[PDB]
Amino acid sequence: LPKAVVFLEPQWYRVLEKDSVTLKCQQWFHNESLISSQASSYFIDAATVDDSGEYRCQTQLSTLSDPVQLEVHIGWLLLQAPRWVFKEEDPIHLRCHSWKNTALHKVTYLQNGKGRKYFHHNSDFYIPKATLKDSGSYFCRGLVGSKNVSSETVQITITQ
Amino acid sequence: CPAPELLGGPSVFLFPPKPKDTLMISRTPEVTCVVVDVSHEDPEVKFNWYVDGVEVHNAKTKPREEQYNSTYRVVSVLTVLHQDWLNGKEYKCKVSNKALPAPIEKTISKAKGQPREPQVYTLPPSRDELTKNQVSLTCLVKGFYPSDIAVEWESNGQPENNYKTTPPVLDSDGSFFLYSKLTVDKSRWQQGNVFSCSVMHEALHNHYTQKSLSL
Amino acid sequence: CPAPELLGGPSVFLFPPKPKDTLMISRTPEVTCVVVDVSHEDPEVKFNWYVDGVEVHNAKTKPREEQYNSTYRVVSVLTVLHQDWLNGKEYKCKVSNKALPAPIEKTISKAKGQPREPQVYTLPPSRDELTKNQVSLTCLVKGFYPSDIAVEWESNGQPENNYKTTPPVLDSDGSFFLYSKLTVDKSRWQQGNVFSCSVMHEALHNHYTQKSLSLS
Ligand SMILES: *[C@@H]1O[C@H](CO)[C@@H](O[C@@H]2O[C@H](CO)[C@@H](O[C@@H]3O[C@H](CO[C@H]4O[C@H](CO)[C@@H](O)[C@H](O)[C@@H]4O[C@@H]4O[C@H](CO)[C@@H](O[C@@H]5O[C@H](CO)[C@H](O)[C@H](O)[C@H]5O)[C@H](O)[C@H]4NC(C)=O)[C@@H](O)[C@H](O[C@H]4O[C@H](CO)[C@@H](O)[C@H](O)[C@@H]4O[C@@H]4O[C@H](CO)[C@@H](O)[C@H](O)[C@H]4NC(C)=O)[C@@H]3O)[C@H](O)[C@H]2NC(C)=O)[C@H](O)[C@H]1NC(C)=O
Ligand SMILES: *[C@@H]1O[C@H](CO)[C@@H](O[C@@H]2O[C@H](CO)[C@@H](O[C@@H]3O[C@H](CO[C@H]4O[C@H](CO)[C@@H](O)[C@H](O)[C@@H]4O[C@@H]4O[C@H](CO)[C@@H](O[C@@H]5O[C@H](CO)[C@H](O)[C@H](O)[C@H]5O)[C@H](O)[C@H]4NC(C)=O)[C@@H](O)[C@H](O[C@H]4O[C@H](CO)[C@@H](O)[C@H](O)[C@@H]4O[C@@H]4O[C@H](CO)[C@@H](O)[C@H](O)[C@H]4NC(C)=O)[C@@H]3O)[C@H](O)[C@H]2NC(C)=O)[C@H](O)[C@H]1NC(C)=O
Ligand SMILES: *[C@@H]1O[C@H](CO[C@@H]2O[C@@H](C)[C@@H](O)[C@@H](O)[C@@H]2O)[C@@H](O[C@@H]2O[C@H](CO)[C@@H](O[C@@H]3O[C@H](CO[C@H]4O[C@H](CO)[C@@H](O)[C@H](O)[C@@H]4O[C@@H]4O[C@H](CO)[C@@H](O)[C@H](O)[C@H]4NC(C)=O)[C@@H](O)[C@H](O[C@H]4O[C@H](CO)[C@@H](O)[C@H](O)[C@@H]4O[C@@H]4O[C@H](CO)[C@@H](O)[C@H](O)[C@H]4NC(C)=O)[C@@H]3O)[C@H](O)[C@H]2NC(C)=O)[C@H](O)[C@H]1NC(C)=O
Ligand SMILES: *[C@@H]1O[C@H](CO)[C@@H](O[C@@H]2O[C@H](CO)[C@@H](O[C@@H]3O[C@H](CO)[C@@H](O)[C@H](O)[C@@H]3O)[C@H](O)[C@H]2NC(C)=O)[C@H](O)[C@H]1NC(C)=O
Repeated sequence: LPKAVVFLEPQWYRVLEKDSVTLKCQQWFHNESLISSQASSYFIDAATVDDSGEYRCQTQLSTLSDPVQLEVHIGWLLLQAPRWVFKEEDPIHLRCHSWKNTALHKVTYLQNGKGRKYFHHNSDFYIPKATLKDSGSYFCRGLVGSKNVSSETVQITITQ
Repeated sequence: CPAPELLGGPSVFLFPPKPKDTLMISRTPEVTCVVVDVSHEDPEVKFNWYVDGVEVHNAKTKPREEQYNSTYRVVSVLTVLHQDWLNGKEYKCKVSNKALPAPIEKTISKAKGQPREPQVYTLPPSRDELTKNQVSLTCLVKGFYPSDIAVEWESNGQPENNYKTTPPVLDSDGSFFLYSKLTVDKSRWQQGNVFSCSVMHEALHNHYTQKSLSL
Repeated sequence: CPAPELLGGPSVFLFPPKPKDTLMISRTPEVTCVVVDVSHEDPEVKFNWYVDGVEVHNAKTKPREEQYNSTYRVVSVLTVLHQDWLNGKEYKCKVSNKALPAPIEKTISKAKGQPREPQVYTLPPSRDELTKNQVSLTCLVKGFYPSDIAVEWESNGQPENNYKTTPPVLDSDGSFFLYSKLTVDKSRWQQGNVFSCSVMHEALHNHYTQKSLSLS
């Protein structure tokens, strides 16, 4: 009966190369294999694209966990969210994550090609109350030094 | 060298008056202070204006305008006295906003250096061009400084509808030249219409001269 | 100078060949990939070059140059074939450096759109200028496309170098024009010497035309 579930610290499943991740098991299977350590939590110090893919876990007292996909991306900026589909009135938490947490300023989160929120210094964009109007393709952008950089887009969909 | 950059807040751009505005008394020259990347959280912007260091008032500050990218843009326009600008007085725009560690100051003023009077010469079309439906009338303006200038083509008291002027180019003696090309139907040329190249510059009498050109 | 922060890592600028170089076969046209804001700590730049997506290996690698602001400027120069450039092939410079999350790719090719032949018109000095000790010989070049062009002056088989030429100016029909101004001693003009404006452009026959001007 007692199954297993994996949990990421921080929660972002889309990460950037060089990001630290911590996977929580509630033995480890990377793309269905093993690992150098069957400790409690698997720790990735500095992600690379090979760290991407599928993770399951399992303990002496608990069965094989569900599949948990980790995407490791390459780029200056990555728009992170806990997921990409939301119910009306759901809270939407977006983070414009910069490579190596390099200082990012004059940050804009865009929806469907239009600036939606602007910040002088990098901040997350938190929508407390999702509505149908929140559907569309998002990306963020900003200045690292004098260099103007943008993330790839992500599609957010809102369901009733 | 000492350029650790201001990073993360509103930015200021300070624009000069148009040359023709500074030169003709029937026009009103303005210096323009533009502030961009004003956030909605701290949208209040204060303008201070200094002429040679003497705070002035009577600047006209427009209401903030929301941009497509969801920032605010705010503009302040200071009317300038023709002779003030030409005498090389300095105009300083100071910008205060809560998101700025320190207010931002920008200065502008006319380019410096000994003013030099343009020579103006009109050149008819080359004979080889007389073969086309349209012909080129050329106005050469050279020897001028500073590079600020206005050039127009006219006929019978009205502006001509089809001319382009090159940017000023630095000659070897430190002065500038340019050419202005007026294009007219061949018929107009050969019927002996009179066309005029008009030039306005700091260093001309009445800030104005014109030269004519006709078959 | 104390080194700048360079939070963004290096930046790349990719430059086309000189117009003349692409036009005269005896000349060597080059594309130039320039990388600036290269830091002292991560100063190595790796260049890959592609022509229409196919890698080529003949690039020349220049020694890095210290800038006043305590960065390096680092350059790779690729010689191109005259006809490839003129035929619109795309040149891609890919730049790799440790301060960057991924390579920077820049591409360059000739401006697109129907080429148009320049008309070249020489104009003698104004009667009014003839009171000066030096006079202006004018070469008007109009109706060309693309804007890539070279203009020089000659007399009696010898180069005349005392000239200035304006940048190309976009005209109202979508073509470009420019003026070149050769300044000569009046006595040389009065003697009856023939001066020539030489124009090189892809849409001219043999990439070359010449118009002459003298006392009449
Ligand atoms: C959100 O959206 C915002 C708006 O869309 C966007 O705002 C833009 O931000 C840009 C910077 O991030 C800013 O870029 C600057 O632009 C300067 C030129 O601006 C003129 O030209 C533009 C197009 O060519 C126009 O779009 C501009 O509106 C502006 O146009 C001029 O406007 C003035 C005043 O309105 C007007 O003069 C007045 O006209 C009236 C008649 O109407 C009267 O005659 C008045 O008397 C007269 O005063 C002009 O006619 C008009 N000119 C036109 C249209 O041609 C440009 O100069 C800046 O470049 C310098 O600074 C940057 C630093 O960012 C350097 O990288 C660059 O190399 C330049 O550096 C300077 O170089 C100088 C010369 O060598 C040197 O002297 C300086 O030392 C040096 N350093 C400086 C100056 O710091 C720069 O590109 C742009 O203007 C903003 N757009 C608008 C519409 O305001 C914002 O960024 C967005 N935010 C986000 C987060 O995305
Ligand atoms: C530390 O110090 C560093 C050194 O000073 C400094 O580096 C400078 O950084 C600047 C950016 O920060 C950079 O600025 C760019 O300049 C571009 C043009 O540069 C040419 O002209 C300059 C003077 O005007 C020269 O100083 C440059 O060297 C360069 O000169 C050209 O060099 C080439 C190659 O050598 C040469 O061609 C080759 O010649 C050889 C023979 O010598 C052979 O014949 C070969 O066959 C041939 O290939 C040229 O002849 C030579 N030209 C001249 C005149 O000498 C300029 O284009 C850039 O502007 C674009 O990008 C900016 C964004 O930054 C935009 O704001 C701007 O609007 C332009 O945008 C472009 O617009 C185009 C038109 O529509 C469009 O098509 C493009 O898509 C668009 N591009 C983009 C990206 O949007 C820019 O201003 C400067 O070059 C650097 N200096 C040097 C020496 O490298 C560094 O920044 C300092 N760092 C700090 C932190 O302080
Ligand atoms: C960081 O970089 C990004 C990207 O920068 C850019 O890309 C790089 C590679 C470089 O090439 C840069 O040079 C280039 O800018 C920066 O973001 C860019 O910022 C600029 C400046 O703000 C924007 O240009 C302006 O766009 C606005 C908005 O127009 C949109 O909305 C219209 C509908 O209302 C629509 O019709 C437009 O098409 C456009 O929407 C989209 O535009 C993109 C273009 O990329 C297009 O592909 C899409 O199809 C289209 N659709 C959608 C859904 O988005 C526009 O208003 C501005 O025009 C003004 O200025 C013009 C010249 O300056 C002028 O001719 C115009 O008239 C107009 O000015 C006013 O016009 C009105 C009437 O129209 C008139 O009444 C006023 O008098 C007049 N006022 C003045 C003062 O002139 C201008 O075109 C870029 O769009 C934007 N790019 C992107 C991809 O977002 C970013 O800002 C940088 N910095 C930071 C910190 O992020
Ligand atoms: C676990 O499985 C995942 C997903 O199948 C693997 O991710 C993949 O990793 C490969 C190799 O690193 C990536 O290949 C890349 O392809 C591009 C071509 O577009 C190539 O140019 C690069 O050089 C690179 O090889 C691939 O993109 C990536 N796929 C995804 C969806 O992320 C992962 O490698 C596996 N992990 C282990 C330890 O085997």
